Amino acid sequence: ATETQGEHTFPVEVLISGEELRGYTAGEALSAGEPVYLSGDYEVSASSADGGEFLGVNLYDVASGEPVALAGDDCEVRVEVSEQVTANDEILPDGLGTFETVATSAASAGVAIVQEGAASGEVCEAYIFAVQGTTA
Amino acid sequence: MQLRRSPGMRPMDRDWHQERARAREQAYSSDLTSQFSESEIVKYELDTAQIDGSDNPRTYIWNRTIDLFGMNGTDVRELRNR
Amino acid sequence: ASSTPQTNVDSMGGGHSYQFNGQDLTFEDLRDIKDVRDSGGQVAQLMDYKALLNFGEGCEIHVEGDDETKQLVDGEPMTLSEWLEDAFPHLDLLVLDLGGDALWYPYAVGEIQETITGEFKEALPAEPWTLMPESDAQGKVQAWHQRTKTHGGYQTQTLPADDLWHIVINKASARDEVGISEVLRNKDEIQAFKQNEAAINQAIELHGFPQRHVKVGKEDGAPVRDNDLRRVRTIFDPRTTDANTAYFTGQDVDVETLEAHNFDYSAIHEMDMRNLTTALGLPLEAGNVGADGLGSGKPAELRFALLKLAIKANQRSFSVQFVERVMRPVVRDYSPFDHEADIRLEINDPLEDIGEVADLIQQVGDYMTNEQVAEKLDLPAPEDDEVADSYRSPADMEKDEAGV
Amino acid sequence: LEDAFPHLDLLVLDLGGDALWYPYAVGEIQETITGEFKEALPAEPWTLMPESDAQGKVQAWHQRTKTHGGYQTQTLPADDLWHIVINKASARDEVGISEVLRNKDEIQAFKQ
Amino acid sequence: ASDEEFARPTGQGAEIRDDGETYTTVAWNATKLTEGSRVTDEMRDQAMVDLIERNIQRVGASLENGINRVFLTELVDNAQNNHDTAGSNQGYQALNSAV
Amino acid sequence: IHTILYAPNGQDVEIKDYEDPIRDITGVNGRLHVDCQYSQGRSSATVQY
Amino acid sequence: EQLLEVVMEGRELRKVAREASNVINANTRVGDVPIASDEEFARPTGQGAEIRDDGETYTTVAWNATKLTEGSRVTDEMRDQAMVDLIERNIQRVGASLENGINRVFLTELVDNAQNNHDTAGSNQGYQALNSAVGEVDKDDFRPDTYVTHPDYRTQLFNDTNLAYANRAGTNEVLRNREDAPIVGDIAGLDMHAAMSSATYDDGTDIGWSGGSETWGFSSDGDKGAVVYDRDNIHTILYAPNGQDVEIKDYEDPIRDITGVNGRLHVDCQYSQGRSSATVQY
Amino acid sequence: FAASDPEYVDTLFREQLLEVVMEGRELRKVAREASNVINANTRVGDVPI
Ligand SMILES: [K+]
Ligand SMILES: [Mg+2]
Ligand SMILES: [Mg+2]
Ligand SMILES: [Mg+2]
Ligand SMILES: [Mg+2]
Ligand SMILES: [Mg+2]
Ligand SMILES: [Mg+2]
Ligand SMILES: [Mg+2]
Ligand SMILES: [Mg+2]
Ligand SMILES: [Mg+2]
Ligand SMILES: [Mg+2]
Ligand SMILES: [Mg+2]
Repeated sequence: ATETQGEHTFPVEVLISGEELRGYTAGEALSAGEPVYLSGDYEVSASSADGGEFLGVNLYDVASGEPVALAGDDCEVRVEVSEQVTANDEILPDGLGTFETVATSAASAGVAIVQEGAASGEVCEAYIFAVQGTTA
Repeated sequence: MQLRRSPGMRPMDRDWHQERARAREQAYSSDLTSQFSESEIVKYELDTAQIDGSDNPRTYIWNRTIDLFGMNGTDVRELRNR
Repeated sequence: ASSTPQTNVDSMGGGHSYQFNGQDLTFEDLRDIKDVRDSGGQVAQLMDYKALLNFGEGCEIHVEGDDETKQLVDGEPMTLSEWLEDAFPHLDLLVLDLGGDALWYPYAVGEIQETITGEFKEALPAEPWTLMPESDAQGKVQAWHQRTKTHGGYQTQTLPADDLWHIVINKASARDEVGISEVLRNKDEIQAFKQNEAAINQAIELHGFPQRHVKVGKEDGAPVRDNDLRRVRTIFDPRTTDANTAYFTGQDVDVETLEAHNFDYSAIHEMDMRNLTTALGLPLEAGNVGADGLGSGKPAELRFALLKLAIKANQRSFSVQFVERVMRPVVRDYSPFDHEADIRLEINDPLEDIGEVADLIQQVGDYMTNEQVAEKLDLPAPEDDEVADSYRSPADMEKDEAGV
Repeated sequence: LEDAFPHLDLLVLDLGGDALWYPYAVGEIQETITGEFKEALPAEPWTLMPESDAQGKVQAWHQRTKTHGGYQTQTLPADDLWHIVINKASARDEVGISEVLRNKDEIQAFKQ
Repeated sequence: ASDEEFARPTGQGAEIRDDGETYTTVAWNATKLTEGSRVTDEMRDQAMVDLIERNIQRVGASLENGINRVFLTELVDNAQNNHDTAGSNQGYQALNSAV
Repeated sequence: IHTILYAPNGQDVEIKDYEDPIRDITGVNGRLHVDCQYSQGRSSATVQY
Repeated sequence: EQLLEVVMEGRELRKVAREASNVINANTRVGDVPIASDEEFARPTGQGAEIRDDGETYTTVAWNATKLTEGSRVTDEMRDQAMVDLIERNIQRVGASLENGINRVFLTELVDNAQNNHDTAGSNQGYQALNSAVGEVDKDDFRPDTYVTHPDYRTQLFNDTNLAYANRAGTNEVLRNREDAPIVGDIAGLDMHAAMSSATYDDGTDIGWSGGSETWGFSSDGDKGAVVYDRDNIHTILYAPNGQDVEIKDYEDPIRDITGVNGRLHVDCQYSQGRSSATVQY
Repeated sequence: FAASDPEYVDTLFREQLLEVVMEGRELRKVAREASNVINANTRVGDVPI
C-alpha cells in the first residue's frame, strides 16, 4: 500500500499507534498490511473471507517460513480497503489481502473500526478491536 | 512475568524459607488447619513443609506445673545419652 | 612475563559495555548530570565547593633538573618549565574547570588546538555531557561518540580516540578507563534530599502558621447553611481584619484556632544535610550544619586529616593524567624540548596554614636550605645558587658579607 | 626503583584499598615489546579467585568476567600473577578475608 | 532451577516473550543416627589397651558407616537413569554405556 | 548428590565421653543427623545385572 | 543461623557451533555469499579452430538471519527479597538460551542439508562408519575435517574395539578419558570433534520452532547420529545491531515496580557447499 | 510499520555481499608427479622400446 508525493511513491507505515506487536512464523509469503490468522502452532497465514480467521495485520513483507511481526487488538493501523468505507464502519478480512465492511460480507461482526473513510482500493485508518478464531 | 507469590517463584523468596522454618518450630502436630491461618497454609505452601511437631523445642523441654528440683527448662535431646 | 595483559577486564557484557550498572551512560544519563549541576540550590553549591577544595587553590609546574634543559627556543633562552608556563598561561582556570568536570561527570575530555601556523594554541576542553567513549574488550577507549543540540535537532558525530584526551578521577578499578559520575553514584541521596526539602517547604505552609476557624451555630441547635456562612465570613475576613480588631458576638459564635502544629524541620534539614555531605564525601560543616563535641581537639584533627587525604588522592590522580595525556604530547608535538623529561604538575593544598609553616621555619630553619625554605614558604628561590643552596638565612649571609 | 615505579603513591592507594575491601589485591607484571619492564598492572579482584593446594598455597588463579551475553572464564598459573593479603584468618592463610563480608551483618543492619 | 531452554525466532519490533527461570525444591529431613557403649572404671583401668579410645574409634566408625549407608541407599534408589546389562558386556562396556 | 549433615551444636559428629559417678561407668556416645538427596537424579545411572 | 544461600543448576546443553563452523559477523541482517562454478575439463580441439568459451559462472547463498529472543520479567518486591541475585540468574539463563538457539539453527542446517549419506544399516557403526562417511564426501571431491556427534553415537563409538583397546587405538586415552581423549578429535583425517546434545536438533516439538526434515539420534532404524563435514563450507552468520554478538538489555518499567532482562541475537546457518558433508545413519 | 529493515532493504542500505568468493568443487591433480613428464619437441612422435 502506497502514498504519492509529486512523481514519487512511498510505502505507507501500517502502524499509527499501539504497542500490541507480536511475533509468528509466516506459513506463506505475506505483504505488509495483509490480514492474517493462525494456521499452525505460532504460524500465521493470509485470512480468508467471512470471518473466523483474524489475529492481526502483517507489518512488513515476508517470505514463507520467516518471522513476521503482526499488529493486533488495541493497534491503530493504515490498511487498504476493497470497497468504499466511512468512519464508524466495521471492517474485516476480504480474502483478497484487503479489508471490506461487515455489511458487505456474509459475517455479522468485524475486527476493526474505520476511523477515517476511504474509496475502493486505497488506505483507510482503522482501529483493531477484536480477533476471530474457529468457534465451529 | 513473575510476582513473588507466583508458584514457580516461591523457592527464591527469603520469607518462604524463614516462615516455613518458623512454622516447623511453632507446630505441635501435622494438623495444619488447626494451628495455622488459611493464608499461611497457602502463602507458605505448608502442605509441602514437613510440619509434625518434631522440630518444636517445647516438645522436648520439661515444663511441669510444680518443680521442687529446678528440672523445668531441661531439654531431653541435650542429655548425656541423647 | 608478557608484553600484553592476560587478565580480562569485565567491561563488555554486549551493550555500550553493560547496561545494568554505572559503566554505561546514555546521553540522557549525561544530561541528567548536567540538569543536577544547572538546577542550582544546595546540591549544586556543595558539589561546586568540592571542586573548589580539590582544584581551586591553583597549581605549580616542576621539572626535575629543569636548569639542564636550557635551550634557545626562538633566539630567546628557556627551560622546559618556562616553555610550559608560556604554553599554559591560565592553567589554574583549566585545572579548576577540568577537575570540576572530572568530579561531576565520569571524565573530563578535550581536544588539542593549533594556531593556523601549526603552533600550539591550547588544550581545549569539550562539553562532557555531549560525549561518551566507546571502549574495547580490555577496557581501553577507541572512539568518542558526540550528540549536540542544533536548531532543535541533534547534530551527531563520532571521533577517534587519537586526537582527543580525557581524565578520570573516579575510577571503578585501576583498569577502568571510563570512570564513574559521583552524581549518578549518589542519585538516590540527591533525590532523598530534594524530596525532604519539598516536604518541609509544603509542611511549613500548611502547619507552620496558625489558621482561624470560626464555628457558627449552637451545638445540637439550628443548622447553618453555606449562604449563612458567607455573611459570617464577611465579618471575620482576614483580608479586612487588622492586628487590633475586636469582636462582639452572641453566645453561639466560637472563634477557634488551628494552632501551628510543631515539628522539628531543623532536625530534618540537619539529617538530610548529614546524609548528602557524607555521601558526597564533604565535611558536615560545608552544609552549614556542624556537630556537638566535634569542633575542637583530636576529633577535629581527624576529620580535617581525612579531608586533606581525600584531596591529595584526587589531586595526584588528576596531576599524573594531565601530565601523561596532555603536557607530554604537547611537548612532543609542538616543543623543541625532550618530552620524556620528569615533568610534575602539583596542585596547592587548600587548607594550608602559612602561620604553621612560619612557626616550623623558626623552629628548624637551621636544618633547611634557603631553597627548601623558599619552597615551603611559597616564594621564588634566591637568584644566586650558593644563596639558595646554603642553610644560614640570606639576610644572615648579607650581614656576614657586610662584616667584611 | 623510583624510575621503575614512577607513580607508586597511586598504585599503593589502589592496591591497599583493594586489599582492605576484598580478601586480596592481585595483578600482573607487564613488559614493553622490547621486554623492558613496563609496570605492575592490577587486576579486578572481584573477577578472580585463587585455587590452593593441600598446604594452602596458591597454585592457580581462576577468572570470570562479563562478556557479550554472559560470563567468560579462564585459568591462569600462579607463577606469573602476584597478590597481596592484608586481612588473614591465621599467619598460615594465603587467601585472606574480606572485611566487607566479615562485617556484612553490621552493614545490612546499618542500611536497614 | 529449571533446565536450560531454547530462545525463539521473533519478528523485528515484536514483543519478546517471557520464559524466565522457574524454581522447585528438594526437601531434606536429617535423621538422627546414634551409637553408644559403656565401660566400668575397673575395666578402663585394668585393660592393657585404652578402651575409651577404642570405644571412641568404634562410635566414630559406626557413625561413619551410618552416613555411608544413607548415602549409598539414596544414590542407588533415586538414580533416574539405568543401564541394564542383561547378563552381558558387564565390564568397561557397561561402564561406558552408563556414562 | 548431597550428603546433608546437621548438628544442633558444633559442625560434625558429636562424640560425648562422660562418667557417671553413681555407677562408676564411663559412657561413650555419639550422634549425627544425616540425610542424603540428589539435586539432579538425571545426573546418575545405575549399572544393572 | 542463616539458611542455605544456594541454588542447584538444571541441565546444561553442549554449545559448539561457534567453534564447529565458519562464523561470519555480518554487517547486515540479510546478505549473500558468492559461489563459483565447479572446475571443468579443457576440451579437445583441432589446429586453427576457434577456442570456445566456458568461463567461470557464479551464484550466491543468501543469508537471512532470524532474531532469536528470550526474556524475563520480575517484580522489584521479588528481586529485593531473593535468596540469590535473580537478575544475575536470569542474565545467565537468557545468555544460555541464545547460545542453545545458535546451536539449534546450526545443527538443523547441518543435518538436513548435507548432500551425502552413509547408511550403516546397523552393523559396523564405529570407526568404519566415520571412514565410510569421509569416503562419501571424498567421492564428491571435497575433503571433510570435522564431525558432529549425538550422545548415542558417542556411546557406540567408544565401545568400538578399534578405539577401546590400547593395542588398536595406539593409546589408552579413549579407555581412560572417553570424549576428552585427543584421538577422538583426530580420527579418519578429521581434526575436530564437536559433541552435540540430544535436544539441540529441531524436532518441531519446541514452542516457536518448526522442525527439520530428519530424526537426530542413533538408536532406531533411520536416525541420523553423526555428520562428517568440511568446517569451512558451513557458515554460521551472526548479526547484531549494537555490537558483534548477543546483546542483553535490562528493562525497567516506566510505572510499575517491574524489572526484566531480555536477550537477542540474529542468526542464520547455510552451507556454502552441501556436497562437502555426509550424515551417518543407523 | 515503524521504520524497519524489510521495508528499506534496498532504499536506506544495500545487503552485504561477502567479499570472499567460495570455491566450487576442485578435482585432485597428480599426473605431473605420478608419471614421467616428457617435454616433446613435436606434437607427434615415437619412443623406441
Ligand atoms: K463476499
Ligand atoms: Mg495506545
Ligand atoms: Mg486490547
Ligand atoms: Mg431545627
Ligand atoms: Mg523456548
Ligand atoms: Mg520455558
Ligand atoms: Mg542479497
Ligand atoms: Mg567464429
Ligand atoms: Mg562448462
Ligand atoms: Mg555425493
Ligand atoms: Mg581422567
Ligand atoms: Mg610415428
